[PDB]
Formats: sequence, structure tokens, C-alpha cells
Amino acid sequence: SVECPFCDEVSKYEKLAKIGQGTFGEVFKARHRKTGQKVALKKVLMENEKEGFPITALREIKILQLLKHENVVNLIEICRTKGSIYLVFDFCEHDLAGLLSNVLVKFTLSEIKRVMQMLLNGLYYIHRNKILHRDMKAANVLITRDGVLKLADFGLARAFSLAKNSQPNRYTNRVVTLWYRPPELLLGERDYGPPIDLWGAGCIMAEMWTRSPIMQGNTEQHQLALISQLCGSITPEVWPNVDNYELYEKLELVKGQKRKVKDRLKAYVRDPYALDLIDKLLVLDPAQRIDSDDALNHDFFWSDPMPSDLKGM
Amino acid sequence: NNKRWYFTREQLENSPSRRFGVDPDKELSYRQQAANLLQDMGQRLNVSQLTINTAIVYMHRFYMIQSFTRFPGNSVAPAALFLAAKVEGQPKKLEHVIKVAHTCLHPQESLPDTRSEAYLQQVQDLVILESIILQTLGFELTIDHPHTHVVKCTQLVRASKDLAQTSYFMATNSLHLTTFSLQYTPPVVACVCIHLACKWSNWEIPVSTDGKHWWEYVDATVTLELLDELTHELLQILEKTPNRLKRIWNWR
Ligand SMILES: CNc1nc(C)c(-c2nc(Nc3cccc(N4CCCNCC4)c3)ncc2C#N)s1
Repeated sequence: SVECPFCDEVSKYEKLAKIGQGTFGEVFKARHRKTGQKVALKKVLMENEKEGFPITALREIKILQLLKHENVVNLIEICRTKGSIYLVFDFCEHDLAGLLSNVLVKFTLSEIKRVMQMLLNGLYYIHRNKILHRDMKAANVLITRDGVLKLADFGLARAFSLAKNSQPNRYTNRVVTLWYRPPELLLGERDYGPPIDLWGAGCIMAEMWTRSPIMQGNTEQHQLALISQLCGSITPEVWPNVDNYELYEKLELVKGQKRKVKDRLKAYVRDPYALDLIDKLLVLDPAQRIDSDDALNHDFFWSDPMPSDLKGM
Repeated sequence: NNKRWYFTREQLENSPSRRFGVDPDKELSYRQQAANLLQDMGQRLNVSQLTINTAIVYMHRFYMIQSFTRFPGNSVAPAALFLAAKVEGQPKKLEHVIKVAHTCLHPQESLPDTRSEAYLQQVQDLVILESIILQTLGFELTIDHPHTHVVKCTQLVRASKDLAQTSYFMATNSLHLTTFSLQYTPPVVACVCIHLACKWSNWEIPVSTDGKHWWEYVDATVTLELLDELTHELLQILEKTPNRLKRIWNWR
């Protein structure tokens, strides 16, 4: 057995409870054996993995090491076993998917504002650092016992870059959970950017009132149908040049639909500014879709009641 | 943290290998040879000079923790290169790296039947080694190289395509020949390379109008005393290296 100064055995942590049975890899809550510090353990899956240590895990590790921000989950260290490998994270008490699916739990407009503010701030940070999260959803948003929101699960995340030379980036199209997946991807885009994360932000924002994912497609075509029933239908008038995916034709998307975003959500949301912001997040053309910087500036965050702390709950 | 992979000269004398009886001079070679094996394989695997440089740094750092007496450079280089290619996004296949490493180390010898037990063993050995490297480096795999900094600096001082190419050359050779990577931040090494390339080309960078020397635009810590001490050390080993200087020698 061999010198290993910088890679501690995960046995330093004491397992308390599984908390991720069906969400990607197994996730454990655990306790530092000396200090009691609560952490989250994620084992790195090795299901062939006929190519040594997963290139996918290297990517995530690289990205977690780069990202250091109040609204991004914090990778403490990586542990071995004596054989397996574990990502060790600071523990977060709540998960937005959980809080939202809990009838007991209640949000004021003021808190919802705060949540969206932290989330958008996290996105601004990761994007500013050339990272696309690619898996925006309620379940990937955590909140600490002290009401700090953290973006989590960078397992599908990837660095991105700008242009260039009129040679398009060829990123993977198979990204983002179906319900949260933006139009671009569904129409076959491989040269996409930060706007895909913001579409997801939209879906989550709406979900803060509806308490449920606004568009629950079963397949890509069903998803594209649902999106059209809400945001109008994909038109080169609405979305300049959309007509040029080899999937524009094949999709045979609906064409009577007209934008119902504010009408269909009008019920739950009520607040004019909230509805306006959500509307500008769920925009069809990625290039006309609001960015995190403008979103943070939106009157929603600068009118009464001003955003407040997450007290109680 | 920040001073984790930078060592004092005194620390370099007391390396894991010394501890096991390997002379300082001997150890140095061991390093230069690993860097050579990396460069050779990397070129045949058709990976970038950047990826090769990454595996070299991995190797340098690896041997500040492990000893050459326990882990031979011919074992580590392939694993290191295999890892660096995955990290730099030029992934090469495990079976492919094995093949290329085999021909390098054993030109005459014949590759084992991929069906064999002996071959299955070496596949498994590479994977085990990659894991020992990951853990020795404590999963710190993002490497800053002098080259980034060279380019920037040599543009700002309007060096000829030639001067700039020579500086990039010095940068690459500092990795193969020296332990500068274990001692000096990349930006400082970049200054050392640009300085030497100037000396070698008879080029002089004009003192800015503020009376600031170029390297001051590059790193606060850097001084001419340091630069001359370092360019000298680097030039000396280049002189020992057969044919290396020939490559940048003005034959006219
Ligand atoms: C989505 N995958 C995840 N990986 C990690 C390591 C997560 C994580 N989770 C927590 N705490 C926490 C609290 C309550 C619920 C949950 N889960 C169950 C419900 C849906 N599935 C995932 C969330 C998790 N704290 C820190 C991290 C991190 N990193 S989540």
C-alpha cells in the first residue's frame, strides 16, 4: 500500500442515510467523525468504464473545482476507499423539488423573489465562467438550513466558448431533462449556449406557484406540442430562421397556437412583474430570451414587496 | 492549496527517491527520460504538445510524492499520458495507448495477443496506475502552462514570428529538462524563456517609456537577478542535450 497525502479515505465520514436512490448515482448524507460536519457523498459509478476513470467524472470534477460561489454547491474534496471514489460536498438541508412538492410548505411572494434572485445570480456566475449547467430543474436546486440556494448536480455540465470563425460549436444535443428542455435542443441545435439554462430558470420560476412542472411531455414531439400550446407556435416570424433545422419539417409542429404564457399562468401567479419576467424567460428564440444579467435587473426584484430571507420552513 | 505543488530547493534535494538512495543527478535523468517517452508516445498518438506538457507536469508532481524506485517512469508515463489526454479533451483509447507504449518501449518486440492473459494484465495495470496518479495528485488536474503566458508577452513586445517561436521552444524544453515547473509559477517561467530567447537571438526589448522592464508588465516578483540565474541554469542543460540547440541555431 502507498503514500497518499492528498486523498483521504472516505471512512473519515460516517454514513447516516441514503438520499439519492433514483437521482443519478447513489447519494449519502454523512457526518465527519471528528467535528460532526454534515456532508453529501456521491460515489463515482464504474459500469464500464472500460476506459479507466470516467472522462465524465473528470469533467465534473474540473468544473466543481473552478466554480466557487455562494449560490453554487461546494465540492470539499475527493475521497478514495481502500476500490471506489467519492465526491464530498457540503450538505444542504432542503431540495426545491422537495419543498415545492410539500403541501405543508408555503412561500410568500417576497421569498419567491429571493429564491429566483439567488438562482439567477448563480447562473450569471457559472455562465460568466464559461460553464453551461445543462440540467436546470427543481430537483437540482438546493437550499441550506440558512436559506441560501445552491445550484447542484454538475454531472451534465460542460465548458463552452464563443463562436468562432463562423464554425459552429458541436455540443451534444442529448442534454437537459425533457420537461425542462428548451425549444432549440428539441429542434436539433448543437450550437447552443447560456440561454438553455435560462429556459430552465423560467420553468422553475413558474413552478414556484404552480407547485408542479408546467410542461410534462412524454416524448420530444409531445414536449414540442406542449411548448407550442403555451408559448405560441414556432414561426420564422417569431423565431427568425428557425426554419433551418432539418427537423423543422419532420416535426410538423402545430400552427394555430398563440402565446398563452401569461394567460395560463395568470391564475397562480397574480403579480404582474412576476408574470412579465416568466414570460421573458420562456421565450422561444434563444436569442430573444432574457439573460441572467437583465433578469436580475427586472422590476420583479426591485418593487414591493422587496425580496426577503427564507425564515422558518 | 496555493503553495502545495511548489517546492523549495531544499525540498527538492529531499525527494521520495533520494530517501530511497537515488542520486539527485540520477533522479533528474529519470525525469528527462519520462518526459522523452511522453513526447515520443504523444506524437505517435497524435495528441497536442499541450497534452504532452500536461502529462509531463503530472509526472513531475507525481515524483515529489512517489519514488522512482517503487514506480518506474516507463510505467507511469503511459498512465500519465492516458490521463492527460482524457483531461485535455483529446481522449485516446486505453487499448491504443497500450499499443503505442509497447512499440516505444519495445521496438523489436511483438505485441501480445490481445486475447492473452499477459495483455489483459497490462491493461489492468495501466488503469490501476492512472488511479494511483489521480490519488497522488489529489485530483488536481487543471494545469497552467507557461505557453499561455509566452504568447501574450511576445505579442505585447512585437517579437518576430521567429523570436516568439524560439520562446515557445524554450517553454517546452524547460518542462523536459528542468524542474522549473515544481519551483516557479508559469508566468515567471514564461519570462525566463522569453529572456533566454532574446539573449539567443541578440534581441533586446526596449525599456518602456515609464522605465519599466517588460517582465514587470508580466510578474511583480520577477527581477533581473532571478532571470539571469535562471536563463543560465536552463541554457546549461540545453548545452548538455545533444542536438536540441541545433534546432534553434541560426545556421546562416
Ligand atoms: C441531484 N443529485 C444530487 N447530488 C448531490 C450530492 C446532492 C446534494 N443533496 C443535498 N441534500 C438533499 C436534501 C434533500 C433532498 C435531496 N435529494 C432527494 C430528492 C431528489 N433527489 C436529489 C435531492 C438532497 N445536499 C447537497 C448535495 C450536493 N452536492 S443532490
